[PDB]
Amino acid sequence: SQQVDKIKASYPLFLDQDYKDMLAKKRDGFEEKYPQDKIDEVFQWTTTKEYQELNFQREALTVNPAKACQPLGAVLCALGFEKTMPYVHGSQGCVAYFRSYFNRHFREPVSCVSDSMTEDAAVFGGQQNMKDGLQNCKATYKPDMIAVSTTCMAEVIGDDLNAFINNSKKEGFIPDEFPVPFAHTPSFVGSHVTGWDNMFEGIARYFTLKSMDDKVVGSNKKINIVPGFETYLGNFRVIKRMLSEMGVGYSLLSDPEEVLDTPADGQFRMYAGGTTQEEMKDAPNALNTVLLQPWHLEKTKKFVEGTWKHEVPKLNIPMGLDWTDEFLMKVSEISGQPIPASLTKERGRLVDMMTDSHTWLHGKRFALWGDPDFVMGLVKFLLELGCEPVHILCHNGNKRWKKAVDAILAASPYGKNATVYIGKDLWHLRSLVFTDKPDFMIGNSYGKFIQRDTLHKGKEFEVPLIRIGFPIFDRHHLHRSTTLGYEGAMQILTTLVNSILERLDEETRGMQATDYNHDLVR
Amino acid sequence: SQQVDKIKASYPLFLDQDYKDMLAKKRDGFEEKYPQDKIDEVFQWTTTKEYQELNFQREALTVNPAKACQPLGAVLCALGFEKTMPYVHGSQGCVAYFRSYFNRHFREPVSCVSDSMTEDAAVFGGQQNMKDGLQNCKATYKPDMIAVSTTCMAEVIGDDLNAFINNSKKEGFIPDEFPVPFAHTPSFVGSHVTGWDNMFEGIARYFTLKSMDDKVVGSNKKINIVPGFETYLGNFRVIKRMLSEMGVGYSLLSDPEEVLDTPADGQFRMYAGGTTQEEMKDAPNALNTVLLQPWHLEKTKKFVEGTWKHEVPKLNIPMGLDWTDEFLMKVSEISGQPIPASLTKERGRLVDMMTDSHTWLHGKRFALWGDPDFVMGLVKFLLELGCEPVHILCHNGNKRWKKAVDAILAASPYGKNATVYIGKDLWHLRSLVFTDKPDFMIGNSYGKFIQRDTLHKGKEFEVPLIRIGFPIFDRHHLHRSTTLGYEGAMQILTTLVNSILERLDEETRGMQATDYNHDLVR
Amino acid sequence: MSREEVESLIQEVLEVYPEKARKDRNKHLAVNDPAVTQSKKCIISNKKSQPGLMTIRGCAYAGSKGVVWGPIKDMIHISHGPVGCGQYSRAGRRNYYIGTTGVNAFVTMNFTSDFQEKDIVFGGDKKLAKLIDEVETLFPLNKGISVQSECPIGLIGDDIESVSKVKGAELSKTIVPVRCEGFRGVSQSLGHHIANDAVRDWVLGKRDEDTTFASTPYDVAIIGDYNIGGDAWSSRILLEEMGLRCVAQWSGDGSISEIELTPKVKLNLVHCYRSMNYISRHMEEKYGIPWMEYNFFGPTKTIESLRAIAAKFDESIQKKCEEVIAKYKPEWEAVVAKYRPRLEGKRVMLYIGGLRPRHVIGAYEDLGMEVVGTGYEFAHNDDYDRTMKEMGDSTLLYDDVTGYEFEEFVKRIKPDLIGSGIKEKFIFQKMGIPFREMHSWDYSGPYHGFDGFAIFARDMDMTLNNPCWKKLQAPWE
Amino acid sequence: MSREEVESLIQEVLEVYPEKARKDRNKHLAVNDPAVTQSKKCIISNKKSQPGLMTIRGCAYAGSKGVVWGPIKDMIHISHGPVGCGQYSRAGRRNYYIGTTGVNAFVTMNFTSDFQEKDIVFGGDKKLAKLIDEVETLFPLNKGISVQSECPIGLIGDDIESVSKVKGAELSKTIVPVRCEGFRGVSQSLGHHIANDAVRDWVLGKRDEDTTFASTPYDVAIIGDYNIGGDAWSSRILLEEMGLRCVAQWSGDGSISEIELTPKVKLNLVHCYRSMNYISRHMEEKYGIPWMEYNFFGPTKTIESLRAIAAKFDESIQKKCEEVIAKYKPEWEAVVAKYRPRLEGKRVMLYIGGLRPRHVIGAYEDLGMEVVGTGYEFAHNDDYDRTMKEMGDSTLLYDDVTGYEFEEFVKRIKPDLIGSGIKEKFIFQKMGIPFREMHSWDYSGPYHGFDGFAIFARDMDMTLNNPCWKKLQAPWE
Ligand code: ICS
Ligand code: CLF
Ligand code: CLF
Ligand SMILES: [Fe+3]
Ligand SMILES: [Fe+3]
Repeated sequence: SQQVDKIKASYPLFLDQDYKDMLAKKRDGFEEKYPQDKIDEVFQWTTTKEYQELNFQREALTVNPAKACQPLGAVLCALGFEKTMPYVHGSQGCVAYFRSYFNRHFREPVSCVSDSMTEDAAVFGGQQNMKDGLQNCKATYKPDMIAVSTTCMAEVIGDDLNAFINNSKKEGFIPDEFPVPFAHTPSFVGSHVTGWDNMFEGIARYFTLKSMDDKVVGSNKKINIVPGFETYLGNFRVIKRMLSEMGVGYSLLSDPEEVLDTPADGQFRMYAGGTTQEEMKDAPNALNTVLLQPWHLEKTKKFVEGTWKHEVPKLNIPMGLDWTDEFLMKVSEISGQPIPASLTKERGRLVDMMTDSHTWLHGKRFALWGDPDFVMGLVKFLLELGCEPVHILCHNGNKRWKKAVDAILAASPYGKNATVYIGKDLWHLRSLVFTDKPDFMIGNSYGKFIQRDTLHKGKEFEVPLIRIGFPIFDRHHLHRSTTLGYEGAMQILTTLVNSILERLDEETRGMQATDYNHDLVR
Repeated sequence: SQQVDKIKASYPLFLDQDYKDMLAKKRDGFEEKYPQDKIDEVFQWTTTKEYQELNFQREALTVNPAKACQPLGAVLCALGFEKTMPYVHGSQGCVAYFRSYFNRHFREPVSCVSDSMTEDAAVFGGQQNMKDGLQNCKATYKPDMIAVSTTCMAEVIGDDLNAFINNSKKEGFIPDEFPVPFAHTPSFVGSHVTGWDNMFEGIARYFTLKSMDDKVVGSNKKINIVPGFETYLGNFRVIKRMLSEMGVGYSLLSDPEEVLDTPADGQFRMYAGGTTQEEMKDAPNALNTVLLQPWHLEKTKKFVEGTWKHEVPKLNIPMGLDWTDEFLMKVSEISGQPIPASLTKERGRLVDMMTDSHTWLHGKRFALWGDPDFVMGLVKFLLELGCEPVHILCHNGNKRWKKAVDAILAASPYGKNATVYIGKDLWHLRSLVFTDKPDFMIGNSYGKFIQRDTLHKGKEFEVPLIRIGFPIFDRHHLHRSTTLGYEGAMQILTTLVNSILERLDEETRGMQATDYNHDLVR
Repeated sequence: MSREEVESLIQEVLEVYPEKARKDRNKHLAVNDPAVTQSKKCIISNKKSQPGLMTIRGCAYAGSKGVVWGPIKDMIHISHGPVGCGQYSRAGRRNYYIGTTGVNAFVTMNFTSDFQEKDIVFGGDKKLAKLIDEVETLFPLNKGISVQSECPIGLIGDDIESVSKVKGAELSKTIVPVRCEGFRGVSQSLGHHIANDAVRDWVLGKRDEDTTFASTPYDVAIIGDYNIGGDAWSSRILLEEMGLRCVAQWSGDGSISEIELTPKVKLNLVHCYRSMNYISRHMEEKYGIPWMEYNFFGPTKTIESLRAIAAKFDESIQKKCEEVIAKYKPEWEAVVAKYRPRLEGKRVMLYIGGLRPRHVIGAYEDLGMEVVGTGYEFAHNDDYDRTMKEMGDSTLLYDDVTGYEFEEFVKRIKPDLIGSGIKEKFIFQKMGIPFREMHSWDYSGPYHGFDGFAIFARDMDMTLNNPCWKKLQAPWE
Repeated sequence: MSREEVESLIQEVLEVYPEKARKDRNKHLAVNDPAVTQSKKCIISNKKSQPGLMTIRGCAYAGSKGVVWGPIKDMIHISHGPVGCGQYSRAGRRNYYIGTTGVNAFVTMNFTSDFQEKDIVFGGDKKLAKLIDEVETLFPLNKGISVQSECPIGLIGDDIESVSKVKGAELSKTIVPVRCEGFRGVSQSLGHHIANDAVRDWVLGKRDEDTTFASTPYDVAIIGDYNIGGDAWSSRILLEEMGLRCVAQWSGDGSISEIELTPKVKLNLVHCYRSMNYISRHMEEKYGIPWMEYNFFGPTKTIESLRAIAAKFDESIQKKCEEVIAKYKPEWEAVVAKYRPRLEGKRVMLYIGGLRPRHVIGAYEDLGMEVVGTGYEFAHNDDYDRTMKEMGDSTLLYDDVTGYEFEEFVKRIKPDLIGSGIKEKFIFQKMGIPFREMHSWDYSGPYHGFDGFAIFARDMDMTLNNPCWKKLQAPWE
């Protein structure tokens, strides 16, 4: 039933007695469900160390992975550019999923087209799909450039992106001078971040490879910034703001910040802002190129060093205090501009926040996961805060990254209990947070189910989730946050300390039992 | 006992069995405690509407007030000025409490001195205290200005601040040209915001009343901004940023932003930033003066209109969308500067967030409290978001402000169930949130105990607290947040929608009972 | 607005297309005539999307894993192939269920073989066998395994049927290989058909010789209800209050044992004709069970469908149906009285997948709220024959609408409200037109039955009349 | 640092002051002589603060309401006067308790008469009576009312004693008027004395003629422990494990009935001599109960104090004391083994109130940690006589230190760690010197007893050796 004054959505409508009896009758009569005691026994078993051993013996089964496929990152990178239509050569279902994924994370329109390859193409290729799709996309949505990635179908059948685009231009489907960069983004290689890397390198090679004769390093007195796969608009904004404060001329290549934050003003803008073609053309004239996320920008690094002759500085992700300091000092040395008083003041206020909150942060144990550069920045900032990252997980990280983060942990006494896992998924992490319980998790929305499972064991075993990363689906507008620089470190510190404080408040809210420690002042 | 590997603080140390038995023996042997059934019955009675009627019949007893005393606001205002020492004429315990209060809220040093009046001064007066304190403060802390407020002791004994300061100057205790503005800030009139108003008006009268001969309105082509009692640094920052983007010359009068966010760089700065004496001297030459919080800046408004000859615009607090729009349009017409594309884009982005989140925000019921301008801005934004402010409470509000907020509620269909209470405290609100349960509370840290009490009735009766306002003691660095302008509206919207989503996630975390609605995507 | 105005609208929108795309898309746009009972003479459907036109359609994997097989709770569904599709479809669709996740129910979990380069080069059959063994070791309470093929599985010549059969014989467990690779077909609809054939061939006929189930002449099976936000539960409550026994749910909150028990029912109540009409037809053929299409969207339609269902049984069921209608009449009458004045006479454009484009028009009109345009992502011509009789005269009909086409249609028609998926929501919200997600109920619901209709009216009122839509234009512009 | 260097430091800090302030403050700074057993010949204390010098001391209301009376849980403490004092003191001090807040315990609530202008001009006595009536109506389970006076009460001629007496006779309830107006005295210490007199005169004697309490020769009371973060509980556990019966706690987690039962104990264990030595002396005089000062800060001090307390009873108590010491020796030995190397030989300056400046030196030295400077906010000369012995040679002693004085002392001495209140924490953290709040244990604790010492060592290690202190200087400066 329903009351017109107080209408109930699914929760708590289905907690009604009549719905309860209906569901119980359905379960008993026809579901043939396992007895509740067997279910409880199996769950308790899944919380154990023996189950953790069996879990970590997994070789072919992946449960709840913490990564996506390359063309998603390619689509994001392509959205970074001005009036650019991401165009994924392959099957339409992939584009539908990419668009919905980014729609849910960013809560914004995501424009991406497919050539809608079908079983007919599976034996004949997507060449005609390429010609028709390029022509239709240009005529219909009028992009200034079309950035082409691939789905795993096109990668498997072996579609020659370069030949297909060239034949499209030759036959007159698309103008010969229309920029159509391309990158092969195989979904069975790496993760979404290497798709971003591949897309960016393809666009840079399209716009710079054939015109390196007139390029002089430093002639435009600018620094190139390649952000990598980034889903926090605040990170783009903070990098631009920090470089503007220093008076450093910069070119932010693949800047999707404008198109992912378009105003709702009565019209829909399919394109907005983004890196111009002129900026990409003039990029080899910069003083240097700085990669914000080096651990997934390898291909871009090799292209920039080998072709633009840029001596790319060995910089960690500008996260935390020491690494942001290194970023600012390197920028100051490359550009010759001194670090302004505003950035020094920002650093001092971040340090003040650390001093203010260190007692609550000290000793807290964390499980965390995400992309490699983000994870290692989180680990470094955690070590700077006196926290103990006990479980570090990067499903798409590699052994070099693992050695780097192990070296980072070995330089601090707060990394002694730390362990780094690569190639493991969130089911492995569920086992880890059961057998070696941390105080909190830091990760994306997929961690919520883990927090569910721990709560099922008991309130005293619950590991609350702190939502930092990608994707975040069950909270609104967190994509506007910042994680880079002093500002991002301040945001992360505030989130962490206040998560600790809200957990403590919940634990001490029981009157006459635990509320003796329900302090007003913390 | 304690284990060296895992040392327990009070929680959960006192949950140990031996401590439990010790406490039980203490309670049974000597505490003479009421039986648990009696306590439960009394509490259940306190949750009823009959108890609510008795509670609202209160005429003399105040329980858990949502306000402070005037000299606190006077100290904040005084801290707004450059190299200015707040100096409270009265007893030292008041200054200890003000400094502790602001230290806990801001997590920063708060510099304030007292002349340490004692029982000897209770009949003679504070003249000698005034002279010695002024001399010692100037010689020891080297302020450029001393802003003098009063504790209730000095107000009761009738200390003449003006005569005391003049006599101190005449006898060489302090130089004749040393600025010593004064304001009487009785703790038994109004609240802390009234003290801020009084202090600001006293400083403005000190610096402008005798030099109005050479003042021409608009001669400096600037707009004066008086922020009022403000404890979010982001509010000062966002007002300055918005006026800077508009190209509008402005003077922020009583700007404590720098001194309350000094960097931790190895030295302690007792003074930093603040409104210069030249700025306050030149303020009458502005185009106009805009009061950000008109409902507690009455005295300042009368002084500005009557003496500075500024026609102060009738503007609501720049909170929400409509009122921020009105603020920007008024600034545009006063200064002649058009609203830039960046601010229009910010407005469109806030509107986009509203469209994105309205489904979760729609119909949600709220209880809220705080200072009048902040509360009315919160109500306006809530009505703009489709939320239903059910209980609106302003302990220090008045009937004019009540009529204004009732008029605002009558314009929207989401204010029909709303009721506005003035002169009521957090115990009244406890009764209200028991008898007519809202979905959430928005208020300062003192609300946590209310959330405790509701949880004691049951989880289904718990009203979670959303911490917006002053003071915030049980969370770290929330004073850095923003509540004014589009940026502040975005922060408030994010906080509200994510609080709703966090509560729903908690309610649907029970596996096989409510987790059918534990949606990944919201 | 006149039919000729809509015709000129269609031509004007089509003008910007290249000639081939223009002539193709001309066949997918029509002006509705409710008198006509045929679609092939008015519209074309179930056709390939034009490349590069931003089609909203998904793939066969989405229509099979995400739609039919996925909701089945006590089964473990392996997204066989690279990590992407399983990750993007993990808990994206709100097919609600009761269970202990990770123990006895696995709907919101992403089981995948996480294909790497070596899996593509050498194949994944050995990986699939080892994955099945690890699944049994780590999830012993699962009651069956389904293997949903992704594009490379059918592209690299993987033999998942053999692996399924061998591991099923060895493990004494039902393992269903579903060749739902995303390139097959043109949309999710072929996913519906392939998943239906998988159910028919691997699961349905396992209790054919089992007579231990006590059957009654009041046995019905809900077919094609996926419990979106609890829709199937809100329909089953009314089915059982009418005295019938709902033996199975297909497939929202659906157990595999329910599917195996379906051939024992007396009446199949097919809600989503598009996705499970195939299995309904096969059940009617082989087992003799008659099926009928039914509609629980809105009070008028649910009353009509309840009466129709009760007419297929004896007089006790008819009396129970009348009692149910009598007890639910005040609820939807009060809902209508509260919400009709704020929604009366408001034009809606809908673009949902294959059943909700039609089949919710009655729910809109029960609030006095007209529909001026409708469209299908992946429907067949039978869907359109059922659509014309319900759509009003001189309304717009679009099959596989493009992003630009939808944009232009909304720009000229200027509907009061739009109902579509997540890839249109923010586009149309930025234009100031209130938007309701009609796939996920905007994380609300259910919308089936009388309780679902109350929720439906509340949500439509909350989004249509929200203050936020009077704010998109800055006052200084 | 040599004694001559300390004297030069004192002069080179004092020269900034005007002559009168210089000569006054010169009496409040000293170089500690551990060979001197008198304070009047070395330092001056319990004197008025110099105006305008940013003294850290509070008022009599803070020392009475916030300190002594406030912790008593089952009483309702009315902050009589304007809203400010009660609001600032509400739940500022972590005097922990067990109870149902708002029902049977009221420690963290702010009851106030919220004085307005009319209350100031006309008096608040009848307002106080009506407030008491409303308190009884709305909080019927309260076991007594205390009325803590704020400055206007003493300045406007309010007769709260008459109101308390009359309403107590009418209500048959203990109503205690406390004349703790902030202008009285020079600091919180006179608040201690006035609150002690209030306890003695209005509460203590109510069970003088009552013999229903079964007394034992093992009866002790804890006097001057305020359960800061649970300190009193961590002391009482050790007291009762020694076989003793702790009848009362004064006043952390303390009930009014426990206070009324205190005259029946055999030994008063005075922890904070400064705040409750008055009531201890009165109890010794009128009731004959001997009292002794005791110290539970750190292992050496708590072992010595436990042995001293056991020496005042028979041999069973001494044997129980030895058993307790043996059982707790491994715990604090393991704490020392874990934390001594990280804190060994590290200099600390302390500025706390009346007891913890001394009385915690042993806890620091048990971790191999030297105290080079110490000072009192509001101590008397007896406090300094007890301070000289515990302080090492050539250490700095400061009474009522000014903000500038503390700043300069820390600047030259450069201590490894500072222990003081909240009004110094951020000042000294900005200079890069690790800070420990020694009033509230930085929202940690307890620090009393062996468990408290483990917490103390952990907190000292966490703050002293925090990485954040190697970061205040930017690398480019
Ligand atoms: S199955 Fe189909 S697209 Fe019939 S694939 Fe799709 S939960 Fe739609 S119009 Mo999402 S043929 Fe169901 C559908 Fe309709 S996922 Fe749901 S809403 S009634
Ligand atoms: S049409 Fe459909 S969703 Fe597309 S792949 Fe094919 S079954 Fe799957 Fe998959 S991993 Fe990523 S998302 Fe693709 S590129 Fe491959
Ligand atoms: S020394 Fe002590 S704290 Fe000061 S007033 Fe006096 S008892 Fe109280 Fe009170 S309301 Fe505010 S804080 Fe004062 S000015 Fe009066
Ligand atoms: Fe700080
Ligand atoms: Fe949006």
